[PDB]
Amino acid sequence: KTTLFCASDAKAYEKEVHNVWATHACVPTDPNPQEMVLANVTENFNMWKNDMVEQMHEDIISLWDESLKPCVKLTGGSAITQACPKVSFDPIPLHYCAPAGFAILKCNNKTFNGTGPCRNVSTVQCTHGIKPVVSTQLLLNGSLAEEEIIIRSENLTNNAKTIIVHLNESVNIVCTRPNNIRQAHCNINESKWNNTLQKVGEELAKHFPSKTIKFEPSSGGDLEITTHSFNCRGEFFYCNTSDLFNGTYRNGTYNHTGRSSNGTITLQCKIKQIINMWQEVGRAIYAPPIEGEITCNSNITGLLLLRDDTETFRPGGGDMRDNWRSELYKYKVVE
Amino acid sequence: KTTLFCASDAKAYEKEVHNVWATHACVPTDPNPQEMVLANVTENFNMWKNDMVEQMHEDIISLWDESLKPCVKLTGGSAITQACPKVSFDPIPLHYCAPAGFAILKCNNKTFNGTGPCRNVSTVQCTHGIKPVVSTQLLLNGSLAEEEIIIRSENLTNNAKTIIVHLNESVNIVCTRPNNIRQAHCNINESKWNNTLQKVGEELAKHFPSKTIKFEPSSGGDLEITTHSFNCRGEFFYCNTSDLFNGTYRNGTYNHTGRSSNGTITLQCKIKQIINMWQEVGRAIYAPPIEGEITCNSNITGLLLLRDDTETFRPGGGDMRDNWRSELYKYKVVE
Amino acid sequence: KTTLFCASDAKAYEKEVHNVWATHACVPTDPNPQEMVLANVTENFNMWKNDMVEQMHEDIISLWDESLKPCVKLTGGSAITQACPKVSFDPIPLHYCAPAGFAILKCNNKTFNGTGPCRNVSTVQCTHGIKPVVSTQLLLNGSLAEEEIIIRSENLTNNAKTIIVHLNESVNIVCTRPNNIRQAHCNINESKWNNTLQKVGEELAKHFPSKTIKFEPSSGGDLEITTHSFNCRGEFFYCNTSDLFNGTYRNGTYNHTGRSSNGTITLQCKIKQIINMWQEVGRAIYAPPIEGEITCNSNITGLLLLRDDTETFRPGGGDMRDNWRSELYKYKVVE
Amino acid sequence: KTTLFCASDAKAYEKEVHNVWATHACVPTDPNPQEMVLANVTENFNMWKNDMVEQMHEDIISLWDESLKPCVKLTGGSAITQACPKVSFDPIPLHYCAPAGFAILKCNNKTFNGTGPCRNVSTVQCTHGIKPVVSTQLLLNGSLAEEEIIIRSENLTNNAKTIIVHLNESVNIVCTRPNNIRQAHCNINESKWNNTLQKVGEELAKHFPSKTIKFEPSSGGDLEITTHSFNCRGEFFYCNTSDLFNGTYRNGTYNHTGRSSNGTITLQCKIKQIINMWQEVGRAIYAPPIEGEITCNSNITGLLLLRDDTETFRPGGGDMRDNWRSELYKYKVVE
Ligand SMILES: CNCc1ccc2c(c1)[C@@H](CC[C@H](O)CO)[C@H](CNC(=N)N)[C@H]2NC(=O)C(=O)Nc1ccc(Cl)c(F)c1
Ligand SMILES: CNCc1ccc2c(c1)[C@@H](CC[C@H](O)CO)[C@H](CNC(=N)N)[C@H]2NC(=O)C(=O)Nc1ccc(Cl)c(F)c1
Ligand SMILES: CNCc1ccc2c(c1)[C@@H](CC[C@H](O)CO)[C@H](CNC(=N)N)[C@H]2NC(=O)C(=O)Nc1ccc(Cl)c(F)c1
Ligand SMILES: CNCc1ccc2c(c1)[C@@H](CC[C@H](O)CO)[C@H](CNC(=N)N)[C@H]2NC(=O)C(=O)Nc1ccc(Cl)c(F)c1
Ligand SMILES: *[C@@H]1O[C@H](CO)[C@@H](O)[C@H](O)[C@H]1NC(C)=O
Ligand SMILES: *[C@@H]1O[C@H](CO)[C@@H](O)[C@H](O)[C@H]1NC(C)=O
Ligand SMILES: *[C@@H]1O[C@H](CO)[C@@H](O)[C@H](O)[C@H]1NC(C)=O
Ligand SMILES: *[C@@H]1O[C@H](CO)[C@@H](O)[C@H](O)[C@H]1NC(C)=O
Ligand SMILES: *[C@@H]1O[C@H](CO)[C@@H](O)[C@H](O)[C@H]1NC(C)=O
Ligand SMILES: *[C@@H]1O[C@H](CO)[C@@H](O)[C@H](O)[C@H]1NC(C)=O
Ligand SMILES: *[C@@H]1O[C@H](CO)[C@@H](O)[C@H](O)[C@H]1NC(C)=O
Ligand SMILES: *[C@@H]1O[C@H](CO)[C@@H](O)[C@H](O)[C@H]1NC(C)=O
Ligand SMILES: *[C@@H]1O[C@H](CO)[C@@H](O)[C@H](O)[C@H]1NC(C)=O
Ligand SMILES: *[C@@H]1O[C@H](CO)[C@@H](O)[C@H](O)[C@H]1NC(C)=O
Ligand SMILES: *[C@@H]1O[C@H](CO)[C@@H](O)[C@H](O)[C@H]1NC(C)=O
Ligand SMILES: *[C@@H]1O[C@H](CO)[C@@H](O)[C@H](O)[C@H]1NC(C)=O
Ligand SMILES: *[C@@H]1O[C@H](CO)[C@@H](O)[C@H](O)[C@H]1NC(C)=O
Ligand SMILES: *[C@@H]1O[C@H](CO)[C@@H](O)[C@H](O)[C@H]1NC(C)=O
Ligand SMILES: *[C@@H]1O[C@H](CO)[C@@H](O)[C@H](O)[C@H]1NC(C)=O
Ligand SMILES: *[C@@H]1O[C@H](CO)[C@@H](O)[C@H](O)[C@H]1NC(C)=O
Ligand SMILES: *[C@@H]1O[C@H](CO)[C@@H](O)[C@H](O)[C@H]1NC(C)=O
Ligand SMILES: *[C@@H]1O[C@H](CO)[C@@H](O)[C@H](O)[C@H]1NC(C)=O
Ligand SMILES: *[C@@H]1O[C@H](CO)[C@@H](O)[C@H](O)[C@H]1NC(C)=O
Ligand SMILES: *[C@@H]1O[C@H](CO)[C@@H](O)[C@H](O)[C@H]1NC(C)=O
Repeated sequence: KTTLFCASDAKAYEKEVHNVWATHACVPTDPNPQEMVLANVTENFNMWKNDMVEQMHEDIISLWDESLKPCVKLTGGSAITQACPKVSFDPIPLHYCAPAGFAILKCNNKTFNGTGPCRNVSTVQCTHGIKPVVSTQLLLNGSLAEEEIIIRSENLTNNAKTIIVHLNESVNIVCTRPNNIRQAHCNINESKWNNTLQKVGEELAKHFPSKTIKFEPSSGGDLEITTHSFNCRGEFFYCNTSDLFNGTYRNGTYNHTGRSSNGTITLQCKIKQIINMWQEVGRAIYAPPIEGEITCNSNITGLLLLRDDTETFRPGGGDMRDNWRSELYKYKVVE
Repeated sequence: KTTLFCASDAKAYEKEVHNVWATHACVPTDPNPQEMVLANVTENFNMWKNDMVEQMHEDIISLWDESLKPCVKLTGGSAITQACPKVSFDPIPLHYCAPAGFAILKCNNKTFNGTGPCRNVSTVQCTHGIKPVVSTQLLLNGSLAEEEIIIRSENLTNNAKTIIVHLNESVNIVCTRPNNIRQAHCNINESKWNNTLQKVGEELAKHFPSKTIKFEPSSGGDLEITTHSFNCRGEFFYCNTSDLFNGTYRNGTYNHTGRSSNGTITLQCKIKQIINMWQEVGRAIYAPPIEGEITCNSNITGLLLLRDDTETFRPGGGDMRDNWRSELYKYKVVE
Repeated sequence: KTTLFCASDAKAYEKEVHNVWATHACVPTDPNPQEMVLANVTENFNMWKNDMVEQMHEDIISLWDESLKPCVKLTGGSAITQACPKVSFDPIPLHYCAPAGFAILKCNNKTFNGTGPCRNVSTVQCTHGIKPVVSTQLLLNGSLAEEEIIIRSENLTNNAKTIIVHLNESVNIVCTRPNNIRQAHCNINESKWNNTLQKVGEELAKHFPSKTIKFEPSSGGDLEITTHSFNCRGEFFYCNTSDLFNGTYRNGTYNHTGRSSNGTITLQCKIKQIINMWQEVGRAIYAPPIEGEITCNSNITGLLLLRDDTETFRPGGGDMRDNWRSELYKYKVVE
Repeated sequence: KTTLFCASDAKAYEKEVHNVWATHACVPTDPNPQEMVLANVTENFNMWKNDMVEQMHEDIISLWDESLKPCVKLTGGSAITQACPKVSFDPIPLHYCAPAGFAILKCNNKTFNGTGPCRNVSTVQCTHGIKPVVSTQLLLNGSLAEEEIIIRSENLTNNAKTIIVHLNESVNIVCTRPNNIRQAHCNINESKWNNTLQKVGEELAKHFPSKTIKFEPSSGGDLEITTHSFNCRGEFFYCNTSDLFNGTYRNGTYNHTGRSSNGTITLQCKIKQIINMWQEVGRAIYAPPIEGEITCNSNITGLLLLRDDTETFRPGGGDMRDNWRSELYKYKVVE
């Protein structure tokens, strides 16, 4: 254990809130990246017991509390008011770094599921650039897997633990509230979603080799988890995924049961002002949306699922630590 | 430097907030105190750089935070609203104690002014019972000097430094909002205040030997310090002292120039709901006062003064550290 | 996170080194403990991330450095020598206690594994009496589980994580060197060992589907961990467990295949002077053993195991922090 | 509050013990000296409450414990023996450095007494090169004030607080045991000492504006502080200063009353093997001196004085943190 520090390519002249946070919170990044390969050493990792995740989680909570200040923050019977201006919000990469006396070991196995022994490992000073993208159900703007799709989970047997599906080919998603000021929509290409959900069904079938693999929507919870919720240019998008997690993989082949038009799935979305926070147990009230075309052009790079004759997988999330684990699985800080 | 702990006679059954906080934060007072005298040993004390004061200060800050919750708390544009019930509020004595391996040296030189060598020292484990009374200008319900009045200051030649006047006999002040509901008043017996300012002028004259001494009201600043402000029964009293600090000591003889009637000085008071906090920079808003007759009967045991041919002294205070120093002056925690 | 203090009933007249250390380092035990029970609760515990264990670890390191002074201590090629008298050495219980305002919550579910939620928790200010017994492989003189033998592990699937087996009924082990001066031996009743190993195999079989469950001696490494090593009356015993951790649990029955005679397993032991320290990475050299009959009559109360068709368990140990966790599986410092 | 790191031009091939400690304890100094000057800015410093002093203190304690091992070390009833080889001993400069996310502000006021506000401040990453020279009474081989001679004290009215006299012109002292094997002597040119003490009396008279300034020898105590004690090439010199601190500054002129011969003051020295340690309380016993001619040619750069019709000043010291303060007064560590 230690206390890592962050490095970023943030610019002090920029008024984007990730930049403004990182300029006072993190140190300039290193153009001199030294990495030492060692093929004979083998080390053990547990991405689900990684304290880098806790440190980044606290850092990102700080980022949001200093950047996305709500008009009202309701917590523990208390109500906190403050100025809630519209801001320029677009996440930037953050590197996490070990101080003197410590190193970060990085697993070089491209098929590593994030748990157990990795026997090609290198030593580095900082992780790669990580954008702190808060979202659920879908992981956006992450890093793709270099080889095959990877299924990660602390206990695939345990239906309560979140499953992280690490994709190897990105799936583009475009969400837009165009120029009702709270109604929006996302567009996704049905063909790419079809083939990536087919190969995800294959990878999931290998861990469930008399079991049909079904994809169905979230059954219940707060709207933040029953929809694809995320933040776009400052506004809180809640996008219905009934037509996205909706299909069946049986006998090696995927059939999509959700609904398209001219080859595209469109999710209906609402820009909400009352938010159930992820940083703590409480609610946050923001100002109505800004004017004009609000669009985010993101890459789906991962999935957050929960498992329930056959096995059924629904979208999940909510604990943004899982978001940070999707990217910090390779890393472990050693002395 | 060590972490001290508190000890009190707080009762588990008492709804009064000091008792409630002490049942959870302090231990019961040792009914078998031990004190060992060292009459040949001489040790150096400095009441103005005493870590015991910082410790008691933080203890009382959290006492007030857990007990006297305001309806609104405003810190530079940010407003926290909570439940603000009326509570029962009567300060109880607190003893401060060193853990194992540490002791508390107590200077028993009844002449001691707070700084320098003390030659009659002793060793205890805990201080005497100290009521944490939050006040300006007047020190209430403290413990009196044994022989003559003591004048304490970090640096008498520095007019910015607060002077603490430690009285050897107490002046009774009775303060009441009787049964506009925010109007109250305070009665002081003018002959006792006469004699007290007489001999305080004597003792200050010794330190400024012509220089006719002059007592005058506070020059300016926030209402909390320009008045005798205190808390009685939970309500915040602000009482004008322009008739109380109003005199001239000249040619060894005292001269009170404030208005009086039937031998008693009466201070006009307001119960205010908007407060400038002492714990931190900010404002605190409380509920309208409770119904009925609100009375506190206190012993003025000390004065807080500021010095501006002739020397003029005006009531001061504000930094509650000085309130604690008025009682922690004769102690020092040694390993 | 806080600084706890120890309590003991050490007596100042005792020449025994645990007493000598505790009288100077701990406070007399308080004789009316109020276990404030509660019953709508669950709080999460993690015996494998517990600051209590580290503070106890540091205090025991200090005790051993002040009490069991080696003739030589070699640390990083640096050799410091000092007086190495033979001392009276018999561990005494130490209660650990939270200071003023902080509490120790305690889980009373007597099937509680050590990590996860707990449901019948009380509150005290001090733990029970814990004797700091330093040993490997077998835990001695601990507290027994009341109901059933419990298996504790940071992660039962990571073979590299130490497994603690909290036993139920103590197995008496008697270790002696009689009146070669460094040759000793220890007797264990083989029937009770067979019984206990059957129960341990039963519960490890419910934790591991149902492969045959073999017990084998320690792989390799320093003698301190390859043997049951402990300290008795100051002398360092290294006892061979090859005829002890040696059986096969198959068919729901346990078959012991270590050598016995007349119904007793006897381990062969050497008393050593050169010791690989547990407090630090270094070596200590002690004096030749004392004259006379050196024997300890101890209760095996727990086991320290390591896992590698079938699963094999071997005696582990080495990190005395796990010895502390076995009696602080816990409790918890709370405010 | 942070943990600094050192930086030295030490050589990994020099057997000199400061070099050998600094190659395994320090990083290389960098020709990266980016000084940042900020005149608008102005900050508060207190050279007497500066954690850099304590961090350098512990570092130098570590160096001495690893470099000048005594044959015998007596502390608290315990006696520790180790090899005590004669080593090559010559202190080298050490830079102290704030890690990433921290900076070191340095006050560029050349008249700064070390306490209060400084209007010209600059930020760098590391202090200037500071030789950790352990001595009493006279500060050796340090940095010189750039304009006037500076008087430093956390309280000049408290006679117990050490006074540091920062000289602007260095006074040469040559100490030698030539080729009784423990008899040595120091030569100091009497006229430069005459001028140095006259201007020191001038500054002290400014701060004591009557008060004939009188330099007298140290009253009493351990030999370490009643003499100018220091270490030269590994040997512990104790040199008598009764002919050094022995003069009177009256009506603006200084008269040296110390015994002089041929215009040079000669201090008699003993090389001692039993030393009262400065690191902790206890004694340390070293081997007899080496053979040959043992000489240090040093620059007196400051004084350590203590104040008793007049004011008397005697040489003092013995808390090597004051030695560190004489160089670490300019600096303060910031986030
Ligand atoms: C089986 N799953 C367990 C599960 C389920 C739901 C939730 C958690 C855990 C919490 C995580 C706690 C964290 O670990 C503490 O640090 C969190 C509690 N907080 C409440 N108010 N309920 C709650 N998640 C959120 O509400 C959340 O993600 N909202 C949100 C906002 C903005 C955006 Cl853009 C967004 F995409 C999402
Ligand atoms: C020359 N004098 C310096 C001086 C002057 C005024 C004041 C200080 C210092 C502060 C002390 C800071 C402390 O040291 C930090 O811990 C404090 C700042 N805080 C603000 N909001 N301005 C401010 N004092 C108060 O406002 C205060 O006493 N109010 C108060 C309330 C209730 C009761 Cl019953 C009462 F009797 C008093
Ligand atoms: C897979 N297991 C990991 C493993 C393995 C072996 C060992 C550790 C860890 C260390 C623990 C370090 C500690 O955590 C730091 O505080 C310790 C290192 N130290 C060295 N010299 N090698 C080393 N254990 C010991 O050597 C030890 O127990 N000896 C000992 C003496 C007297 C008695 Cl009576 C006794 F019963 C035992
Ligand atoms: C009014 N003055 C207070 C005063 C007075 C004398 C002394 C202190 C304080 C201690 C400082 C404690 C430190 O702060 C803890 O870290 C120290 C205690 N230690 C003992 N054994 N008495 C003791 N000083 C020394 O003995 C010392 O300097 N010897 C020494 C050796 C080698 C060399 Cl070359 C040298 F030039 C000097
Ligand atoms: C991940 O791989 C390890 C082996 O390296 C295995 O023990 C574990 O069960 C795997 N987990 C999943 C979810 O595949
Ligand atoms: C991604 O992984 C799948 C297997 O899950 C594989 O079939 C596909 O070819 C991969 N895509 C690549 C390597 O571009
Ligand atoms: C550690 O890895 C195991 C598998 O090796 C995994 O099941 C578990 O979720 C991980 N985290 C733990 C046990 O805290
Ligand atoms: C996962 O959970 C199952 C049952 O919930 C359990 O048998 C297994 O030991 C757990 N851990 C793993 C598979 O690492
Ligand atoms: C998603 O849409 C379907 C149909 O439009 C609806 O039945 C479902 O309740 C919606 N879910 C959410 C979370 O709005
Ligand atoms: C899949 O989508 C269709 C409409 O597109 C909907 O009727 C159906 O219920 C969905 N499947 C679910 C919710 O399991
Ligand atoms: C993903 O990245 C692109 C380009 O940086 C950006 O336009 C988009 O808004 C991002 N999506 C999210 C959710 O931040
Ligand atoms: C307090 O006593 C000390 C000790 O002599 C003295 O130096 C100081 O001036 C005194 N201060 C006051 C305010 O009396
Ligand atoms: C209080 O002190 C004054 C001197 O300041 C003295 O004249 C007076 O008699 C004292 N009163 C007592 C001791 O009651
Ligand atoms: C210094 O000591 C004097 C008397 O001992 C005291 O009045 C003063 O407050 C102390 N501190 C200073 C001058 O900063
Ligand atoms: C006290 O004040 C005087 C002038 O106001 C000043 O000379 C002195 O340095 C101050 N501090 C002390 C005496 O500690
Ligand atoms: C106190 O009252 C007088 C007259 O009654 C007034 O001049 C003065 O301003 C008042 N001071 C405060 C602080 O209210
Ligand atoms: C003293 O009190 C009178 C009222 O009785 C007032 O007029 C006078 O201004 C006061 N003295 C001051 C404020 O200095
Ligand atoms: C002082 O003490 C009396 C009696 O204990 C009490 O009535 C009064 O309210 C106290 N004053 C303050 C300011 O607490
Ligand atoms: C140092 O200068 C400050 C003014 O910045 C002054 O307050 C302090 O008394 C001075 N101290 C000494 C020892 O000269
Ligand atoms: C050193 O300072 C003294 C006064 O303290 C001054 O008279 C002398 O000229 C200075 N020497 C220099 C600046 O070289
Ligand atoms: C200083 O020393 C010289 C001899 O080197 C002597 O002649 C001179 O008078 C002395 N001056 C003073 C002021 O003591
Ligand atoms: C220094 O020398 C003088 C006379 O030479 C002597 O009286 C004094 O005691 C010596 N000081 C010490 C500390 O030995
Ligand atoms: C100064 O030196 C002379 C001769 O060395 C000595 O007699 C005198 O006592 C000294 N002054 C002191 C010790 O104050
Ligand atoms: C002072 O520096 C010189 C030159 O490096 C050196 O010879 C001498 O030993 C140093 N003095 C001390 C006391 O270390």
